[PDB]
Amino acid sequence: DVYAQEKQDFVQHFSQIVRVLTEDEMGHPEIGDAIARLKEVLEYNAIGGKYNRGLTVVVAFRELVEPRKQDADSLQRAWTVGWCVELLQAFFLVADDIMDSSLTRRGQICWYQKPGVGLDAINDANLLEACIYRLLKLYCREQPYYLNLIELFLQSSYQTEIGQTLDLLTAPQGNVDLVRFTEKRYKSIVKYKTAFYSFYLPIAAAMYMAGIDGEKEHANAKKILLEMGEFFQIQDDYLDLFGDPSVTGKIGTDIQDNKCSWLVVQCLQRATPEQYQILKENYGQKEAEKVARVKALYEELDLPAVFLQYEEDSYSHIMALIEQYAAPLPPAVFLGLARKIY
Amino acid sequence: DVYAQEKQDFVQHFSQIVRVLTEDEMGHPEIGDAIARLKEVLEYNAIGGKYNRGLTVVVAFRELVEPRKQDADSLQRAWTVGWCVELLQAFFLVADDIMDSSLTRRGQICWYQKPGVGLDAINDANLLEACIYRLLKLYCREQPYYLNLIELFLQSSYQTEIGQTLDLLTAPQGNVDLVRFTEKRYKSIVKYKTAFYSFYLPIAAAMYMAGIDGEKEHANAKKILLEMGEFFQIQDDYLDLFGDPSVTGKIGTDIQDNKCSWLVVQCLQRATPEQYQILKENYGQKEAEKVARVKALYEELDLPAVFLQYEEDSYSHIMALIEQYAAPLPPAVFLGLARKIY
Ligand SMILES: CC(C)Oc1ccc(-c2ccnc(NC(P(=O)(O)O)P(=O)(O)O)c2)cc1
Ligand SMILES: CC(C)Oc1ccc(-c2ccnc(NC(P(=O)(O)O)P(=O)(O)O)c2)cc1
Ligand SMILES: [Cl-]
Ligand SMILES: [Cl-]
Ligand SMILES: [Mg+2]
Ligand SMILES: [Mg+2]
Ligand SMILES: [Mg+2]
Ligand SMILES: [Mg+2]
Ligand SMILES: [Mg+2]
Ligand SMILES: [Mg+2]
Repeated sequence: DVYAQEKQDFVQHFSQIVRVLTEDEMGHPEIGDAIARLKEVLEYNAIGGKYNRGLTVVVAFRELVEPRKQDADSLQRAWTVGWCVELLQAFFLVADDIMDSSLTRRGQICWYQKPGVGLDAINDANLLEACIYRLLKLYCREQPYYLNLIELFLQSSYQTEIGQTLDLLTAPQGNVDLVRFTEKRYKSIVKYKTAFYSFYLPIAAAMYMAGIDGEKEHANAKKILLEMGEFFQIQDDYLDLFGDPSVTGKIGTDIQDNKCSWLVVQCLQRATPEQYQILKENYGQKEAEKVARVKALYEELDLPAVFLQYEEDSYSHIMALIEQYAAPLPPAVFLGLARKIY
Repeated sequence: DVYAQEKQDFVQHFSQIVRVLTEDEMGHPEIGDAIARLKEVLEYNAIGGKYNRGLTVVVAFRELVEPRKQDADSLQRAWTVGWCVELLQAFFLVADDIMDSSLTRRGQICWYQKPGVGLDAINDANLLEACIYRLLKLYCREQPYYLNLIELFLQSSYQTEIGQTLDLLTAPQGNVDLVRFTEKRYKSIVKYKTAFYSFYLPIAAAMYMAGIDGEKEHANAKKILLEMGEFFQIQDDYLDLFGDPSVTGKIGTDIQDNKCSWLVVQCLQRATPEQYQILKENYGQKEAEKVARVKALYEELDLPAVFLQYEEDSYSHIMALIEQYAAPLPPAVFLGLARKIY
């Protein structure tokens, strides 16, 4: 497993990230207290996950750049850029958890639920985003791909926030939205909210960093990565409800939050008129007993087994796309990622 | 007044901003609903203010670029970049209003307080930020100053969020923080939270757009603009409490929110031990009668008249800095802005 190999090292480079981001304090002591808060926000919200998106940059980089070109500086930039993807994720999750009324994340209480944090987390989240661009400037400003990386991170963020917009609009609090929960809609939501930043961005970044700038090469990689991202979000939805919370580190809120989840979409395709009514009466509400009825409806329709089959067909489909579209990139770049997610 | 001249026109270019930002809908109909939400967010949160920061870009641009170089394209870019500063402001204010528990902004209920919006405004706010970078790409990507503008907007945002961090840390809910409310601290907060983005950014952008890229020229402009921004935030603080809300369009929350306001700092410098105790018992709390005691303490110490004097000395001080530092830029660039704020 190429990720488990590169990980310890990736994770160790976090203290240098924090050191470099908290050196502004030297030039300007007056911002001491803010930088201290920044460190606390980084330590709490950037550590504790699996680091798959960040590690994808490092792994891809190693596989795409001739080993003679992997000097100490180039490696450090690679890890820095991986850490940029992780900071983007931490930005996103801190704000998402507020918007989804979540309780826990990565096995600890959500940053916004900490006493004395609350809605100040809005600013915390945006500070994490700003750190991305400070890191890129600090480590990559003289590199021919600098502008490419900046634009990629900006554009990936815009797309993801369009995603999030679709997510929120399809899931209004207090309104039954079952009619809106279609396969077509679901696929759009997850393409935008998840697939661009979690799959396309880290591989593209490593591509740019290796001087692979071509529009056709990016687009082919993209065909594979967006389908992988679709599956990853579908797995995420399944795990919100059926996942083991000691493994996931997070309590589910999709049913309560009236979300267009893969589960509810599959439910809707399979439900009798009577079960449609159970869903209609119970979905999108805070009451634990109403959430449990929805779960029981999902179990009665064998949705876990529908997911298991979907995982199998999807895996095959993605492997097919790797056969079609990897070239001229090493198939290993996509395979090691698929292994990681399936 | 060069602003009142350029305004109608600036404001008219907003429908083209919205048109260009909602054309993504052509390529990708699946994001139709999101783009529609984006339009509603822009219409609600980018219109209704005075447009001073955006207009500063246009005004400065006209004054800094030889009129033979002001072709239709260059003007359109100038107005576009002004609109970028306005979108940055709208981002900031939408999220700030959530964090400060505000009620109204620009004479209407705060976007987050609208029924059916609530904390979804977090995403709305970030979408406004993303629009900045999409506009820059769309209009300025081929210009020699593109990277300069991107970095300036990113860096200005980081600095402002460091500011906001200091603001929030100095003002914890439920804790007396009087000891922390010093002149030294106040000056740092406002330099970072207000002065960079509201004063330095729009003039710098116009500078870059005119090919004025030099470090010394930017730094001189900066000496003038950050002192102007300090005064603007001090005026903002005074107006939170003493301003006429039919003019300001916003209800004050500084005392309730336990803020390190210029008012409270001036109070602290002038208070007897007994008045110190009144402030200590009444500051930073939601109760209307406790807020009214604080106001009455401010009036008893003649703080409105202290502000009026400060406005006079500050104006003189800024004019002194214009005599020192404008050159080789036209003094009019700084004067027309000062007129606008004082
Ligand atoms: C500006 C900020 C609000 O933008 C975003 C913040 C978060 C996200 C996002 C994207 C993909 N997954 C998540 N979180 C998951 P998770 O909460 O981890 O299950 P989801 O809530 O979609 O089920 C968040 C997208 C955009
Ligand atoms: C990421 C986002 C939270 O960052 C910021 C959002 C807003 C601000 C900011 C800066 C300057 N003035 C304001 N608003 C004023 P106003 O509410 O308009 O009186 P303040 O609340 O400081 O008295 C907001 C700074 C940063
Ligand atoms: Cl699990
Ligand atoms: Cl007034
Ligand atoms: Mg969530
Ligand atoms: Mg969510
Ligand atoms: Mg989820
Ligand atoms: Mg405010
Ligand atoms: Mg504020
Ligand atoms: Mg204010």
